[PDB]
Amino acid sequence: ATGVALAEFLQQFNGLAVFTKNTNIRTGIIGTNPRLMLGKIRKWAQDNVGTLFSEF
Amino acid sequence: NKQNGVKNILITFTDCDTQEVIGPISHEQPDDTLPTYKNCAWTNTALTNGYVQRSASNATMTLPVVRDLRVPLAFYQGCAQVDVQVEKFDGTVMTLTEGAVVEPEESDGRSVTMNIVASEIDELLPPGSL
Amino acid sequence: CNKQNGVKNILITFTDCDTQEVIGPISHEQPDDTLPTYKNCAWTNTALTNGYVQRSASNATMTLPVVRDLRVPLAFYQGCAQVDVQVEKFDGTVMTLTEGAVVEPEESDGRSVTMNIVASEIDELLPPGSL
Amino acid sequence: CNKQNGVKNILITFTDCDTQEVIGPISHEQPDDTLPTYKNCAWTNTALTNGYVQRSASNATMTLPVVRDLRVPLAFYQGCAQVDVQVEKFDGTVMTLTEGAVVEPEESDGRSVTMNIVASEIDELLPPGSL
Amino acid sequence: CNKQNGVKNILITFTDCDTQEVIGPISHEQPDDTLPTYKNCAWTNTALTNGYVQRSASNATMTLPVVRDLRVPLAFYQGCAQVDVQVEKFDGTVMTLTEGAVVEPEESDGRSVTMNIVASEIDELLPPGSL
Amino acid sequence: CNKQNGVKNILITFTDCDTQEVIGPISHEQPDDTLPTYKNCAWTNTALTNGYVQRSASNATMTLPVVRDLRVPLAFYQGCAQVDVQVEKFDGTVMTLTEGAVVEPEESDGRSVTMNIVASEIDELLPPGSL
Amino acid sequence: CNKQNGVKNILITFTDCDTQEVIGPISHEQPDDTLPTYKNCAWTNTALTNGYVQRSASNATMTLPVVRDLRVPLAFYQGCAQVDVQVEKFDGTVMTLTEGAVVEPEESDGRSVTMNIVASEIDELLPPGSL
Amino acid sequence: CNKQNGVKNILITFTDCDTQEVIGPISHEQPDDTLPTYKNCAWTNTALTNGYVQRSASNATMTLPVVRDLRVPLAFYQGCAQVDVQVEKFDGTVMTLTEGAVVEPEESDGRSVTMNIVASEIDELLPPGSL
Amino acid sequence: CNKQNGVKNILITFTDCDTQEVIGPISHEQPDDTLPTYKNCAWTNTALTNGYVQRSASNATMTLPVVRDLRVPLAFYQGCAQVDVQVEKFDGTVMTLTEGAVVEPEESDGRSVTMNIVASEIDELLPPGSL
Amino acid sequence: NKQNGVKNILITFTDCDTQEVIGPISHEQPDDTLPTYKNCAWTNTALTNGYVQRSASNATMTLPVVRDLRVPLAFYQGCAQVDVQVEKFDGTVMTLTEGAVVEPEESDGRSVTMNIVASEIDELLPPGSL
Amino acid sequence: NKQNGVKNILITFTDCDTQEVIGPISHEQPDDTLPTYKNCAWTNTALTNGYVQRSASNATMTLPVVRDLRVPLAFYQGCAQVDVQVEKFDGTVMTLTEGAVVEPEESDGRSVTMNIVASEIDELLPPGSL
Repeated sequence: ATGVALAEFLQQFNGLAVFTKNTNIRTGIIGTNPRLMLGKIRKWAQDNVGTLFSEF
Repeated sequence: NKQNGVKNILITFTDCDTQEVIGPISHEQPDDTLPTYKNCAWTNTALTNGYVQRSASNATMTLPVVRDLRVPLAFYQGCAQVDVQVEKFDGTVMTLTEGAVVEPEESDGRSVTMNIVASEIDELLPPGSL
Repeated sequence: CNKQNGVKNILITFTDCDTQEVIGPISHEQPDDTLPTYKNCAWTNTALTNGYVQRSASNATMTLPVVRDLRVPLAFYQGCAQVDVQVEKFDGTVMTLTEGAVVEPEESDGRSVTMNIVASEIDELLPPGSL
Repeated sequence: CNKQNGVKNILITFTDCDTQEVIGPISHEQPDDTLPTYKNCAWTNTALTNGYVQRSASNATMTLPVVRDLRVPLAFYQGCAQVDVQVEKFDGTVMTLTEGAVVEPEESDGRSVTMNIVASEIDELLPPGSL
Repeated sequence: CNKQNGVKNILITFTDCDTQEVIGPISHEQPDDTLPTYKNCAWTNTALTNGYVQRSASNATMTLPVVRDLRVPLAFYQGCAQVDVQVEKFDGTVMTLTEGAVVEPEESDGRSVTMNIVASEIDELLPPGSL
Repeated sequence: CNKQNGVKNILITFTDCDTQEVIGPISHEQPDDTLPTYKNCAWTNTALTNGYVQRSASNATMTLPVVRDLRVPLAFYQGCAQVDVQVEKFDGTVMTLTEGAVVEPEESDGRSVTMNIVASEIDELLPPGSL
Repeated sequence: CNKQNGVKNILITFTDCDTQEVIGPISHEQPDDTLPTYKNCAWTNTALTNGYVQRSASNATMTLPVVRDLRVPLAFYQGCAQVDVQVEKFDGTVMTLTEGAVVEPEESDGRSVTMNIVASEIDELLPPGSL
Repeated sequence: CNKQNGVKNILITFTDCDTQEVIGPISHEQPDDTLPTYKNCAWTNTALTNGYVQRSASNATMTLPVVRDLRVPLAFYQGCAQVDVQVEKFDGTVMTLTEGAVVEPEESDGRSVTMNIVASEIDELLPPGSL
Repeated sequence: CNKQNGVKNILITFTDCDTQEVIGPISHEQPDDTLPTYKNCAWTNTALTNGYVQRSASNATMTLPVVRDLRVPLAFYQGCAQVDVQVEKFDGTVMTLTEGAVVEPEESDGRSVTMNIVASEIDELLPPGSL
Repeated sequence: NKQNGVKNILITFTDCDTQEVIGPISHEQPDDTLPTYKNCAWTNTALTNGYVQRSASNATMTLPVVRDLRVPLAFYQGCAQVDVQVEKFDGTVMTLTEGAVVEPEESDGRSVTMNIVASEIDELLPPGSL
Repeated sequence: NKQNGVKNILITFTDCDTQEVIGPISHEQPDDTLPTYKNCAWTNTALTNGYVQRSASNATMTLPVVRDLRVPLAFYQGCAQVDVQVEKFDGTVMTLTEGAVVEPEESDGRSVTMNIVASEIDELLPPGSL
């Protein structure tokens, strides 16, 4: 169930513009960079404490 | 990195009536005032003999941004839920989800100050912690 | 140049509440560099506990500092008549307001009047390219 | 030049209520560059929810900073007398106020006074060409 | 010149309310460029709806900043004694106040004091040429 | 030389209310150019209608900005100890205060402390030549 | 090396309220030129009639602006954890505080945080030479 | 020829706003080698953040140092009259101004005056061959 | 060649942002010995404490003194147009700027105009051989 | 050595949007002005009767150099970190790390006057000390 | 003797962190300007009608001296106490102890200008006084 739910949450990055280590996001683009993705994934994991994961 | 400032601001708009999602669109800082944070979801109060009363409260964010001309101005003044994501220069990332604008101000149509409220705001704490 | 912040045209239409006399739309000019300030959200929110927010009904307001026209009585700018304001910015944005009412008239010196206009809703034009 | 903001003439007439003696209309001089300030509309609005406006009766006020006349007692400028003030601007507009009263007299130094004059209505003259 | 704004003489007479000892009149000098400030009209007015005014009794007050005399105790300048203050301006105006009282004393540094004197009525000399 | 406005000596005697330990009189210094401010008249007046005044009892307060001594705890300057202040000005005036008590402690940075002393009465020595 | 005002060491120990994890004591640094501000006497006084004072129980507060450490979450600086702060000034004074709580978390920009620390008692080390 | 920076003619017409009397256009002479300066764009921008500008309405100023004529009162050059300037340069460029006003009169010795002229707009003639 | 600080070519393109035309790119000439001064870093820093820097967003400015072209109106050089400037130095460096905007126009004598161009970013060419 | 002036100047550029390290490259003086130092990281302030208020501040360094034609000008105006090291003719060597340019000024593309801020500046103090 | 100038300048350093005493080391002027003094410890202020408000103040000292290569530059810029004594050519001796540089200024590593503030400054007043 946790794998299926994580696949649900991560589906939003399909086709999304990604700006890698080289530079950052300019103005008006709908892209993202690995740090923001990691932060959002951490937020999603934290919000599911008590139903899927342990405390931490 | 000894450089205080923001590098990217991402906002996602969710209209409260039509349930349409737009974003995450990068945004632009209007002036020299940086976004201001408050993570502790409890508001304390001074009492006597050093005691303190802990009352439940909300996590806020004062985020001044430049509006995007492809987004209606009403979205920045409480007509849509916001999913804000701000990354500082020193690697810190503030993540906010399911926010709301509480006290909209009379804006001139270019720069808007967003008083956002969420249950809790995440911190990324660039490597090396505790 | 879509990089300029400011107003280009300001049209105001005065309607008398009693005689139903329509005057306008008369173009106007700014008294100083202070731009009109806007609020297109009809709901005023309030901070509550743990991210919850209370939605309460409110108005789409507009603060409009303009120079009065010598052909229109000053009382028309201070709540004795209806106003239908339409402001066009330099980048193509157009805010349309109809059936507004000046709620809090302020002491004016006969040249520059700051109008606090309250209406049911305000329409935005969003120069081409939306969402 | 028609493009001129200022005051050309200021006339004030004092009518003591106790003895019914009329003094004036004497001419007066400004103490500084602050122009007289008006509020003509006799109704005050209040903001309600979703475009509604509560309309209630109020006054027509006027703020008049001038220099006192050395032949007139200072008490006449601080609410012990009925004032009949009439002000003409450089652009031709004339403000006429009759049967006015000073409401909140602040203390003055004996040369420059500021009147908060209240009246039922104030008349606008609107130099030729109107509506 | 006949065109000058400023004070020329300030006399204050102190009467002790306990032992009935009278001191003065003693000339005083300004501590700064701020002139004594007057309110002569004994009635106060309150704005009402549509031009009406409510008249109620009030006081004739004065604000008087002076340099205290080193021969007079500081307590006499802060409401523990009667004051019979009298001020003459350069243009000929003379304001007379008798049996006054200091209402709200303030923390003085020991040299300059600011009196807020409240009395029943203030008399004006109104230099020759009146009404 | 006379005609100089400033403080010459400040003597403070501490008497803790817990252990009844007496320290002083220790001399002190000003932290900046602000001078101590005084209020000797033990009664406070309040304005009533038409000249009348209501006389009520109050204190003889005192504001004393000083530099704390490094041999005295900071808590002694913030209401944990009685103070017996005695300030002599350059012009010979001596204000003696006994059995004082700081009433409104304010956070201090560890060098400069502003003390709001309140006492039953303040004595003034009034340099020679009186009344 | 006296005659200098400022802090030399700032030590803060964080104790989590729900996990009970102890972190520190970590040294911190000022964000600007404003020095930490203290208040030792744990009783707040008040003014009464004729020099009487009412002693009401209060706290020994301490205002402390510091630059947050990047290894500690920002929420720890805004009231989600206890603090055991200890500050040493350049003149040898040391303020020791245990079991402190931040009362009014003010919004911070992510680098500089202003603490309003409240604790039962603050102890002064009082460099050698006392009373 | 062609490459010659300098003024060839300066015509000034004086109109008295009180009596509507017209004097001019009288040719004038430069006092030194400092040329008159211009500002044609009626909008004054302002540097906002990251390529944005704040277009607000403003004037089309003109600084014109000229030699006084002995047949025209000095007050006519210091704001007591309406000036219509028209300057032609050596290369054919003609600057036309109408209904200007001297905004900031600077003290002059009676022969050389500098005028800060403000007008709604200024016309440029652009010698033949343009765009 | 290298080791020759100067400017070789300056090209400006004018687009009137009222009626949407285009003029240029037109070569221009330097008025004096002063060279254009540049600022490519779109972020303006500030000195915080302990070696900290507050990066605040700003513009990429450009100061360009040029001799105006007699075929182009002067108002185009003072903010009533959009400029696409492009400059090449003697050492091969090329600065390209598009959608410029003059922010603070000053008085000009009609031949030499000092621009203050502001754009979101300025391009650099780095003559061959980099890093 | 009874001579005042700089002998070698070395700057290392570290980008902030890409983290590319360039240097340490040598540079040359643009004019007769010498690089100017301030080492004491505490700014004092006059108070009443000899007391002084020691407030935290920075160790600054003003450094005019001729920009290298192989480096973008933006790197000289605060869009990057600088690792500056200056050596004088008398043996003194000043070392600076993690520095940033505070107030960039409008430069002509040849001479840039850096206003560099840093936490601390280290002095080499040619042999023979105290 | 009628010769305006300094003959001896002695400075004693005392570090603000290690409490290490250095000096008194003689010094030399960098240029033709002389030290400027303010002995009176009270500052007057103009009031109305010939009155003056005496407020407590400091005794200042402006001392331009050549940096000594055996002493760190930070000791000349407020990181250490100074005990300065200056003797003029006419016998006047100014003694200042337990000073503190208040407004450090950017220096080139050779010449520094001290702004010294102390509680009092002594004067020796060559023989024959009052």
